[PDB]
Amino acid sequence: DQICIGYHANNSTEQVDTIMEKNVTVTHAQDILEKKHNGKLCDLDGVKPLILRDCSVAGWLLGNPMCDEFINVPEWSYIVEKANPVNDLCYPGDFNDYEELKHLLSRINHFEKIQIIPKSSWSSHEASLGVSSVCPYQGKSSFFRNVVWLFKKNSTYPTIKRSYNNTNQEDLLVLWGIHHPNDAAEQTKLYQNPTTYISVGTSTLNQRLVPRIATRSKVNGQSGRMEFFWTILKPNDAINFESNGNFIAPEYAYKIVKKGDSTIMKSELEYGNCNTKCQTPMGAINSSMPFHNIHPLTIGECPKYVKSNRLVLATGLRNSP
Amino acid sequence: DQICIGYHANNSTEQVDTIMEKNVTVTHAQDILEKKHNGKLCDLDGVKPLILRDCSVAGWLLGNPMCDEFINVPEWSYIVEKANPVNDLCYPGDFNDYEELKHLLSRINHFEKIQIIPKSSWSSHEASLGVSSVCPYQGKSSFFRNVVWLFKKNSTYPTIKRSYNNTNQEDLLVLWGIHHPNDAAEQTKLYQNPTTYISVGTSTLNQRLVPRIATRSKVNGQSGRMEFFWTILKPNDAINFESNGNFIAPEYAYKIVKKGDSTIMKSELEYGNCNTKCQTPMGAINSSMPFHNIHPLTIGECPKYVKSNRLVLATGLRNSP
Amino acid sequence: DQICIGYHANNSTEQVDTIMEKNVTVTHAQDILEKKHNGKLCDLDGVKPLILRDCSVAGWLLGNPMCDEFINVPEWSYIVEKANPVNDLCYPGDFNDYEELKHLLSRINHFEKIQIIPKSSWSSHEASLGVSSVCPYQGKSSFFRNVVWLFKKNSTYPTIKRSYNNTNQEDLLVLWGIHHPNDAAEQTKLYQNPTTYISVGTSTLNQRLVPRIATRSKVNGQSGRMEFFWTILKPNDAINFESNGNFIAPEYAYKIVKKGDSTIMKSELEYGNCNTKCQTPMGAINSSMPFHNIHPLTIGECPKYVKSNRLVLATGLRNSP
Amino acid sequence: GLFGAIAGFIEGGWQGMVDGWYGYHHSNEQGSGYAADKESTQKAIDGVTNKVNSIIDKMNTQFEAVGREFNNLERRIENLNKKMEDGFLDVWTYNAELLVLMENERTLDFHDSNVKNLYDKVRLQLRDNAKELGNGCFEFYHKCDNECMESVRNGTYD
Amino acid sequence: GLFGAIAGFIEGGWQGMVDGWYGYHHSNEQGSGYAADKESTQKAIDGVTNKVNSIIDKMNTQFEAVGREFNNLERRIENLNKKMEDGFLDVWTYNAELLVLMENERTLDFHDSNVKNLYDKVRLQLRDNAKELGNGCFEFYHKCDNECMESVRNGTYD
Amino acid sequence: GLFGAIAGFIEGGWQGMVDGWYGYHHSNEQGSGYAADKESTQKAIDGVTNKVNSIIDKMNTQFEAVGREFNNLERRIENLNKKMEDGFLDVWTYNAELLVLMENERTLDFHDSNVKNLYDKVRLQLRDNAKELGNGCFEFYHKCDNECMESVRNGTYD
Ligand SMILES: *[C@@H]1O[C@H](CO)[C@@H](O)[C@H](O)[C@H]1NC(C)=O
Ligand SMILES: *[C@@H]1O[C@H](CO)[C@@H](O)[C@H](O)[C@H]1NC(C)=O
Ligand SMILES: *[C@@H]1O[C@H](CO)[C@@H](O)[C@H](O)[C@H]1NC(C)=O
Repeated sequence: DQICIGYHANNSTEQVDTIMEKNVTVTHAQDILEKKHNGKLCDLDGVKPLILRDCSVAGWLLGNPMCDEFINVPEWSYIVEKANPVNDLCYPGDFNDYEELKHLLSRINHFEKIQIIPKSSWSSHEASLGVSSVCPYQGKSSFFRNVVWLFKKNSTYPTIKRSYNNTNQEDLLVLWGIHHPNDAAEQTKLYQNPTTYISVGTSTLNQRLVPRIATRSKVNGQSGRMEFFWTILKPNDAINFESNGNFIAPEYAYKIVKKGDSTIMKSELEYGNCNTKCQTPMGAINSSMPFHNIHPLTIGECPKYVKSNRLVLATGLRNSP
Repeated sequence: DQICIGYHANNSTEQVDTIMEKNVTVTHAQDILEKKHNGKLCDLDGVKPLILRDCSVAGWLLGNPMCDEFINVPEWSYIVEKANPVNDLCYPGDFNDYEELKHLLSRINHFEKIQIIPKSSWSSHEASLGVSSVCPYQGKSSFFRNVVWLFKKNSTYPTIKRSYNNTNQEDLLVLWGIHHPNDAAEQTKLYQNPTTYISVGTSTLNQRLVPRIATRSKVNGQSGRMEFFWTILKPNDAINFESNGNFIAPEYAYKIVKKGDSTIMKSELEYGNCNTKCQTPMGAINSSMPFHNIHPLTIGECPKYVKSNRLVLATGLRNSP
Repeated sequence: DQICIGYHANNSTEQVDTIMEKNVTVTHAQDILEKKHNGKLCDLDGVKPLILRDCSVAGWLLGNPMCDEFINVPEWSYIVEKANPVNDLCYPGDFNDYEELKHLLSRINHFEKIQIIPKSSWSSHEASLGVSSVCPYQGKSSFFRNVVWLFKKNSTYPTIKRSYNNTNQEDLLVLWGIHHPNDAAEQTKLYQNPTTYISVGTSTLNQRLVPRIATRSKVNGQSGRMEFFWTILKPNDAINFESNGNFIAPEYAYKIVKKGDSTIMKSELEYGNCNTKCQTPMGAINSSMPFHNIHPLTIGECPKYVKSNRLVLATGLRNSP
Repeated sequence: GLFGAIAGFIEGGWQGMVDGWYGYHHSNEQGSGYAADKESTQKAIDGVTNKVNSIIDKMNTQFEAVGREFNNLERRIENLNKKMEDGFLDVWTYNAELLVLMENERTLDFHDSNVKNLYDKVRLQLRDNAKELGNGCFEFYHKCDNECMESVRNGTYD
Repeated sequence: GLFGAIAGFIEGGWQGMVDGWYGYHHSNEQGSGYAADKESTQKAIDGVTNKVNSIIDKMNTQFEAVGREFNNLERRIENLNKKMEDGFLDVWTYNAELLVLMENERTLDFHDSNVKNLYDKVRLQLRDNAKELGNGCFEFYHKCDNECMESVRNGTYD
Repeated sequence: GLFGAIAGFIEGGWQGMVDGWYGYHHSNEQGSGYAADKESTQKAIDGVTNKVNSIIDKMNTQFEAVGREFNNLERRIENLNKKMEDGFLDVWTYNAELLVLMENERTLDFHDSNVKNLYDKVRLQLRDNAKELGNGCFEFYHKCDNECMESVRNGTYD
């Protein structure tokens, strides 16, 4: 008559690592690392992302004629932009403090576009002629839709004194521009006046832009450059414009109605007609695991990213062969 | 006859956590996290902090007329500033590289103010008239105390060629300014000359400031703006000023006699008439614990900050019920 | 008759630390921290570093006449520069975005210097007279070797319109400069024209430099200042220069043929005629240990830096006395 | 195994004991079989479950990467930003991998300990009345019948 | 307990032993009482004291937050600075909390081990001459008198 | 020692056993000497070797400092860069030093455990046939001769 003490064995083939021993076979284990994603871009918690496609953030905000898909966009969860969007800055130039603006966009979920200065309001200057073959729309020469490229009228460009006050209760993103011609004759042709300036002011901003006339490489068939600036106009503050030429003027601005939780992710993927609670630039995660190894940049209710290929905890004991 | 092996139990109710078990009652434990502070701002190792109160660093350095409390301050341990000081920049404007200056202040414990250019030394320009209703002192119009707002004399503003050499053995903080008027008539009224500049130079600095005339929102009843600049004048170097208008000139500068260990903390608290060896923006710590959870920013002989609510080590054994 | 169980003791004096006990003597241990270096600067994997000696990066790129040792340098593994090189910027001034350039150098192993604009090509301006007593070479007045200090010819300085296109398949580093005189008479003497500019443009750059005339401290006997700029000219892009004075023009530029793994280390040490697989600014490491405590900044196949004085693992058991 | 029971003096586990982690095999004239020790098994289930939860939650406050962009002349701070984000990810990967390694070793030892203590509980009761075979088993001196077998597992014997 | 003594085969501790952490209860015709084992108690005091000190000092080189300010157009580096300061604080909080958790488990086990080794020291001497009850106690076969009791604690018996 | 064998009930090690980490001393009419237990010694060599390798490689993905320069008006980001590089170095120094401390404690315990299990293997076989002296030794009741001594080490006795 015998009584024996013993322990459970099973048909398990699950393995765990320890400091002293690798690949120990255990009766039970719990994998805690999520390795699968769905490879799509999805709605986040019901809310569709803003998928720019071929447009850049600059191309979207300024109103590149090829970016009409985004004339008025709904509330978004996150924004997706390609590494190298073709539709950006159709008339070549620079976008001043662009990355600081992009940063500010990561804390915004909704814009509402409002007209601050009507195209039909310019009396001493021409407003329908500021178009370019660099910015085509349907085969014809066009231009950024949210700003106005103003020219001289009847051989004169009187000094512009303009003013907007933010009636709205929301912060307002205001964009404007300056044209840097390639020669003195172009300056004459376009604006009449040889030496120009643009002065912009709010309660915080103290700005004067002077055009730079220089000869440069043709980008999209243009030797001119456009340089774009922005500011956030607080509530009940006013923005004062004064210019005598080279002025790319605001027609539209954006009211900010911002959820405040968002990101611009870089991805070549298109919309995947799916819903998820956790999105990466490579695909969405639906997991109950505490960790994942898909990609560092996620948004939503997400597992902790680690760089491991494998994370498995022992729960049971050393399985016997 | 029996002999037994056993272990100590007591009336202890102290609890410790382990990975496998929470709230294990132990006979003895050592709490290692300090959770208490005194809620006051105190002297550090005998040495009173500089409590700016309603003044900002800019308001203090420039000599805002409402900041007379700080005309000459003793050696300090740390500096305390409110989130939104009312007394800053009374005549509206900007303070160039302000945050870099604030950073440099964190490595300074004492300033000595010296006159570099006497108010009584301006011969071809008026010096007693540069005052403003924006900067009141005792109901009357006044101005920043360390700089001089110079006007034309007898309908003339001759070119200023000035020079200071640092005799002192200490680095010298020198502040100056420029006035940006709101219109051409104000430029005429104040300085006579229509187009102006200020050139500043040392062995390292190569500067020329051009005033920006623009129409802007009234801040404190002013549409003009002041823009302030600073530099550190090394020993035996000289600072050359040349201007024909819009010049806010240095009357005083600060000799640096710097302990080098300090910080600017943000707090709404007032002076607490206490002494301590460890100060946080919320209150002082007097503890023998290695860790604390009061606030990340401390100065002095201080425990290590952790974000824990509880850190208790077992010393004794599992107490029996 | 007895049988006993026991364990190994030896004459070992090696000690290990544990949480509960320090200096436990063990029969065997493995030291895992490398504490020795050779104190020299060595070739890395056969490849000699660029040891600037008394020259700075700026002094080397611009062609300071005292830096002829580096007129044409071979491929390098790393670069070594002194804390305070004497031979830098012989004619005093600033080097625009110098640290961003230095950063870009850390990802470069080879330059090839090519002539972009010949000294013998200036027709309406003098090219052999731009020399200075600040930049001596062999007792005589000289100047930066890679750029050309152009003066007026026969009392005239016609507008310069120049252009270079990058035929090469490699990115090209292009340097140019501007002279800031100390007075109007010097401006007259040197360039004839009272008000000047330099405009530089590629497909990305939109630049106009205006000289700043001001009185300043003599550095190396000069009150003038030189200000140097750079850009990377992409393949098949062109660089357009337009100036009417104060122009320090490129004679030479550098083709980039970049390994991409390198660093600028700061050291006072000279070349040590040695070879190594791991280099620090204090000396080279030849070790099989996983950790070292020599210096944070290393290059090559290197152990992990830790700030420990001692890292010793127990392998054997507690040695008996 | 630090405690010498699992794959030590008890050579291997039992496919026939599906009932729990640790238990008994008895053999006598009436027959033979397995019975799990529910108490130590449950003590083991709780310990391991809390461990997992503890592991999961201590790692719940971790570094989150935040998309951040820089222009062509901000290479230094871009690189700063790259080396910072990677630094923390490396720190946390290491923490995760090490905790798992260390705690896997502790879990295997924990089971080994539970088996040894269960062995000792049975040994301390049987005393003289059984030959300890040295394989996890006790051969009885006197006949033991199913109720006698309950008695040992019960903790009340003699 | 990994070692099976504390709240294992010895069901609970002694309120009556105020003298030290581990010791003995004796009972005979002359009476009964407690005596602490000063040597293993002191070995335990030293181990635990060094541990605390080790814990305290390994954490003495930690991250210190440094006030740092940024203007309205330096949001990216401000945020960089925020995520960096928080990153380290999280790393060190985790380190602190985990060390304490792991080392608390080791301290409880350490005590358990000291009790078991003390039990074994007494068992190895008594041998045949005492019935091992299975509760921490040894019932003597032969009468043992206070000097006989010293003898066991003394380590010199028979 | 948590397991009570090394510098516990076995007072000290053997200078005379050069052959391996753990083994036996025998003494009889034919003579006396040492014999290492190659199996548990090798099990110990493998465990310790893997440990070192594990320690080495978990630390192979560490923070590398990268030279980075700043002008006179970039003090804030320079300081940021300084406090970041130092932060990680401190984190990794701490990780390195702590792992070594914790794993040194585990290695000493591991050896202690191997000695105790080897002791128990011999005890479980000798049974009644030997007086357990309480010092690591078993005095035989009956004469044991060199082949009888092989038998114990062999694991096949009686
Ligand atoms: C902006 O317009 C509002 C609406 O009248 C006004 O109350 C506010 O004072 C204005 N702010 C200015 C003029 O700066
Ligand atoms: C500054 O003044 C001192 C005092 O004479 C003089 O030695 C030094 O050379 C001066 N530095 C200049 C003129 O830059
Ligand atoms: C640069 O020169 C090459 C060589 O002819 C030419 O193909 C290219 O178009 C030029 N780029 C310009 C003119 O910007």
